[PDB]
Amino acid sequence: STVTNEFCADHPFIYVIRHVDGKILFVGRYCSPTTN
Amino acid sequence: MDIFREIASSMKGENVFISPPSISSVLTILYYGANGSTAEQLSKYVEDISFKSMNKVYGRYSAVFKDSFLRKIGDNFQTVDFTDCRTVDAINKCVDIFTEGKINPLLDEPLSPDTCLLAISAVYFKAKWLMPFEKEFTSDYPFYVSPTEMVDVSMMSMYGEAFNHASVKESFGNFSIIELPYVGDTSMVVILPDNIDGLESIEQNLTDTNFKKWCDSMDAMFIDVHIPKFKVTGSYNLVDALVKLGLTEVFGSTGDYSNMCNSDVSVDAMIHKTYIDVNEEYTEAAAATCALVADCA
Repeated sequence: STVTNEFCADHPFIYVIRHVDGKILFVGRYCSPTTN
Repeated sequence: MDIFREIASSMKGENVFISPPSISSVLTILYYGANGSTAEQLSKYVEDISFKSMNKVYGRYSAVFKDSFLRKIGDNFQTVDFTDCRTVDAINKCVDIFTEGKINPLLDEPLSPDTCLLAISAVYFKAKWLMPFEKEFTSDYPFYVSPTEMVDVSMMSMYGEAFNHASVKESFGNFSIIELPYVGDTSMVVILPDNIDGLESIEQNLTDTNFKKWCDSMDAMFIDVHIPKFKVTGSYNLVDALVKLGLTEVFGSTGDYSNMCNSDVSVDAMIHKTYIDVNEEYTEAAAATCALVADCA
């Protein structure tokens, strides 16, 4: 199914910073918050 | 992302953030000085106003280098005395100002006199969102660390704008993928499992090939976005991960770098430090990578 009206990232996700052409600059995983 | 997967798989439960080009650019330095098997293993990794990178190579002054190695490295070479500790401070200060204070200090231990060469890479990124999140909408929401473990996070919200997006169905998990653009030509693509706990199997299939297929399929759609405002710094020893990936003739004794130095040198460490700040106004990130080559006397 999957959402497509709401993107609620309230659970682990992967994020990728990239150049529009397609070169990947950074890749990360968000598992939980840090500090406060 | 080959390296990302390794590091991620070996730190289950932990936030992870790395800069593949930074790592790749140090491995390439090493490539330039490697011969044979070491060279073959490393070759598999030889590869704007928002993204800047720089490589520096520091050589032990009393060492004698191969011109080829130096030809391939260019004006990024410099001779120094690893003995004097001001040396570590000068290197850090340099990485520190280039990363706008985000990677400081890159080097944590007074280098060893056993050291022959330091190949360092640093990268920096900062860009405003094409469309800023309004602080007015930022508020605390529960974040699911696990299905029944809830933790408070400051969540950013952006309503009723349109973004490139795709609902992806895959044998390894279904997920939503969105692209959040930055002023300029870069963007942040976010992959959200439909299952509160489904990141791992998708992570396990995060491939350059797959990732592009997913991006190719995205279309503009209206969708409301809620994402955490966050800051993270990471520090990783990449050796184990890289060995597990097939770089078994690269670190330690078995390292062959006779196309770099005369003597017998070995690469005994490779650190990657990173930083990222995602807020309603912009995203700021940095990373620096260092491989330390020793064994010469």
